[PDB]
Amino acid sequence: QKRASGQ
Amino acid sequence: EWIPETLYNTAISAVVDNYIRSRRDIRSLPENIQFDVYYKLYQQGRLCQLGSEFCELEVFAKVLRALDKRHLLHHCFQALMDHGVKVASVLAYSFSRRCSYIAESDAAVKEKAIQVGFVLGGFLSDAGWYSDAEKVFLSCLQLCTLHDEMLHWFRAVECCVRLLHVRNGNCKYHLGEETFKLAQTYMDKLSKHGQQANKAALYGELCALLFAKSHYDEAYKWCIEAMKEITAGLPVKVVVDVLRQASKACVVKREFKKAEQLIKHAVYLARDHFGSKHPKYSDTLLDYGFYLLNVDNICQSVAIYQAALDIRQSVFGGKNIHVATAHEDLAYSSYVHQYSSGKFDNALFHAERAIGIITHILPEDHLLLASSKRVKALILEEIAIDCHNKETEQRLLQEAHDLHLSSLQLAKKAFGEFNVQTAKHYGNLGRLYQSMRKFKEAEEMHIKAIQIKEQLLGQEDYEVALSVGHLASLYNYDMNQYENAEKLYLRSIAIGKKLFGEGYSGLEYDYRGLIKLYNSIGNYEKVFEYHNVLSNWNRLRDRQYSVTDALEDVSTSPQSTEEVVQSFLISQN
Amino acid sequence: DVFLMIRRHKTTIFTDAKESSTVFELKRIVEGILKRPPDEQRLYKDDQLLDDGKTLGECGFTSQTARPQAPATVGLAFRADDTFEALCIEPFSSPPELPDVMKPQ
Amino acid sequence: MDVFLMIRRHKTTIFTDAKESSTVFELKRIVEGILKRPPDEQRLYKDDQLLDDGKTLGECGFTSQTARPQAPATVGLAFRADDTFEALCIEPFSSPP
Amino acid sequence: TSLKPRVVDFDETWNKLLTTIKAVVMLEYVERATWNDRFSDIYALCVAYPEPLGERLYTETKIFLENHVRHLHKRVLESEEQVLVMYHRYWEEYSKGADYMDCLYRY
Amino acid sequence: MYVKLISSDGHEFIVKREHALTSGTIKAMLSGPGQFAENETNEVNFREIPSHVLSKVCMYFTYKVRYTNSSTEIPEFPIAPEIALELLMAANFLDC
Amino acid sequence: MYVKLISSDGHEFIVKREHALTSGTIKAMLSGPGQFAENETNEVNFREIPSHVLSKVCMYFTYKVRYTNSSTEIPEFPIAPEIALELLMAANFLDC
Ligand SMILES: [Zn+2]
Repeated sequence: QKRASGQ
Repeated sequence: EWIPETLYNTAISAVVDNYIRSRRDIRSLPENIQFDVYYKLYQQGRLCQLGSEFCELEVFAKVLRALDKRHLLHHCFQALMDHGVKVASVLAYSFSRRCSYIAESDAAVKEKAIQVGFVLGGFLSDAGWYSDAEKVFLSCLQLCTLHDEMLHWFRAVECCVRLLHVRNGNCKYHLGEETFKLAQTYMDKLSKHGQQANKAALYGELCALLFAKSHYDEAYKWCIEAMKEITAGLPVKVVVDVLRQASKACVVKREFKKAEQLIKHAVYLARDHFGSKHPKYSDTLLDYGFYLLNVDNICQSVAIYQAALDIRQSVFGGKNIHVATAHEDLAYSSYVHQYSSGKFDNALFHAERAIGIITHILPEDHLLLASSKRVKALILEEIAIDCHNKETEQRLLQEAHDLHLSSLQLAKKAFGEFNVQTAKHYGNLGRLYQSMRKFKEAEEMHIKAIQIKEQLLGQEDYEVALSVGHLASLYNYDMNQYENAEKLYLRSIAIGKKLFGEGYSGLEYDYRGLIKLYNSIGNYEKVFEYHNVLSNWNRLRDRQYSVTDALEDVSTSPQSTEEVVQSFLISQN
Repeated sequence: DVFLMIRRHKTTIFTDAKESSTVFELKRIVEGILKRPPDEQRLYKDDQLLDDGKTLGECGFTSQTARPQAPATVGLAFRADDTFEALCIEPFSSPPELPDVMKPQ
Repeated sequence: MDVFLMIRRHKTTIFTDAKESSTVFELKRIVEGILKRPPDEQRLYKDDQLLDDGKTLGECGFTSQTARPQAPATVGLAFRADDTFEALCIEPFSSPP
Repeated sequence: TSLKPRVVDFDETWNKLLTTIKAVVMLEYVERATWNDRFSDIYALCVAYPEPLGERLYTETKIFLENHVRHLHKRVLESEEQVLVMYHRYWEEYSKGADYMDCLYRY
Repeated sequence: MYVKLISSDGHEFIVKREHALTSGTIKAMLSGPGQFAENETNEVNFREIPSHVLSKVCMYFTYKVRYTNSSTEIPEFPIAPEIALELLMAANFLDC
Repeated sequence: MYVKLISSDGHEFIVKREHALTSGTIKAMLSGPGQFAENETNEVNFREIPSHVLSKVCMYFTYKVRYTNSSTEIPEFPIAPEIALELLMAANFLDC
């Protein structure tokens, strides 16, 4: 994936 | 073996089948018998006959005295609210009406009304009807603020302690500070008479209030105050509440070493006195799952929430705010756990259940939606990315955008423009606009989130780290800005390794993006050494896959009360 | 602003007086109602002569305990000819006592 | 097969059980072992009608399907002051409200 | 009467209860009918009206048992050089009384 | 072996002790100073249980003892609706 | 400016005329042949309304008139449960 998990 | 039924349970069925012709005489029965007739009415499915007798306050006061069979009473009450009859509001209004009449009465009648109000408000707050438990507790306070005597200050400060719990849970944070000020005024009035009430519960409720408004600096100070105020004679429920709120305040200031001890002791106390099938044990389980999710122990956090939700679906019933909070907490934990796997089937099912309950029992302009919605608005995003279609992707991203806008509007109306929850919503919107290919809007939202969060939290806080990680992912993968992405990735990596060590899960999502960055810009030595770093990270990640269940990790009597409290207090120096 | 029920035998004068106003104005307001001079009448807050000099707030007629919802009663006698009579304030009536459903019967 | 009886004499409402093939003399034996009276001292009154000291409970007039333990068949009983065999005085239990 | 909740006064009922309970402990003879009526007294106290007197009954039983054990302690301590034998007989009496009061207080 | 459950109307309800011990309260009443093992039968005076409900309690004692651990189909105890509420109060007090 | 609301028992609830016209039925009774100013106060007979409920009616008159167009939050009128039904029929008859 590109970005981290949604906060 | 076919054991014949007890004459008690056989006569109960005969009484229920003859309910209409013997309804008046049932109210003149012992409390243990009278509750069992109503529980048999619920079991037989005759809710309308049962609900027409739980609407009366005095009849419901006797079934509230059966403290043993309260787990059955909660389930009957939740069945009645799902039935259609609004017994929670009817009982609250009946108590307030019958309460305004005996304001001028004698001390014995007012004492009886105060006790009935405490048991009824405690039931309605335990069941989750905070908008209806507030009226009962408001009427109890109105009785207490009539005669300026000795015991009335104690009962009024107890009322104001219970008003914070039914206002923090109802997201009435504007009235929470006023209620705390009134309670502190009454404690000062007590102190003027040489008597000091125990302030642990009030300070724990205020810590919950300040954590809810994202005031972690003040929440940590007030939980320190609450833990200093814990004595040996406190009830188990009060010390459990204080311990779990102090754990939630410690984990959000990233004092994980103290938060783990506080929440493990809270879970141990909840499992001892209350059991494994109690609402308070489920509350401690939710706070334990919050701890485990914040400390990159997500796989155990999912199982902890799954254990927490299964208690709330058994003690309570269907459309309940406690079951809804368990669903929205489990939906987010399953989301973060299955983020890499992509199996957002249970997470979406749990997030949809949470919204399907909160919308039914709360107004559309309520703050508790802003959590549930955004959780769905995360999962709906990741399903949109995983889906190969463009039509379904566009529809899901538009739905997630509507949900994120609604949640951001709710958070702005409740807290303000400069709150940490608003910063979280801005970061989520930035991620979504990155997914929606609106790169300029994503950059603006992420910059707004950084500007709001940097001043509120620490300069090198964990939330700032993950948000600069999101912004670096946007700059690297999408906006092809190859220097700002580099510096933000380095910041995120540094904060992650400073806080969680080398086992932080966001480290891989930073390293892969940074390797892609360097492959885009060159410096193959950097690429080689970061491949080595990623291999080492994978090694430490597979080594730390012990994932032993945290339910038995709290063990049996590892320490005791005023030892975890004492350790937490002495560690503050 | 204090609200009262000046009952004498069976009448019940529903008057409103200022909190700061004295008992003499309370006796004089009956001049426009029963047309008898304030000299030949005295008030009674549960067997308590209410003299002209002392104010309504001094004799316990606070606005909290004599709100319009439940005004505070005050007795009265009209001296007959020269000697005052006892408080013959008759009770209103007995409302039908609804049985308690929790009473065992 | 088991047959349950609710022998009654005045206030006494002695409960007992005996097989279908059991004899009335066995009920006399039970009453002797409980009420301390010889078998000739009492004669059972099945449905206010005299019962012979011999015979058996199977053809007496009640069986298992009509003398179940959850609804026993009442049986009268009376004694004598050596003569005239004073009549049974079974009173009703009470009036259910 | 009947097995229903009723307005029962705790004072005289508890006094009648105590005149039996003091003899239930320490193995003193009580009439069988009295012992059987004390069960109805316990039930009537426990399901009393308006408020059940189970809390008051439990508190009074705790106070009485504390006073009785204190009196037994004083009688044991005031006797010396024979403390073991009379303590053992007191313990046997109090153990039988505890079992019989658990039987009596079963409701 | 045959306890004498005396009701509030003076009715004696002589029944086997094995059956009567199925209720905890009768077992408690027969334990302690109220044992009194005289001539094999000892009375249990119920000062507040009527005869019309104590008869049903004794019939339930026989019903429950005879149907212990029985795989045969167990019919419901025939509690008349006119005495269902009293018997329930006599099923909590007696713990039967 | 005062009216004498005589109840059925004989209690003469002398209330201000501005308060009495809150109820439509009293305003109608004080119109026509009923507005004849006998003495100074118009004696209104209420042979069907007892005193224990007419007192509550007059209290409601002095409550609504005082608390009309109130800026602050208004407290509910205290109606006792035993009076509530009789004061329900008196509120309908008086149209207040
Ligand atoms: Zn219904």
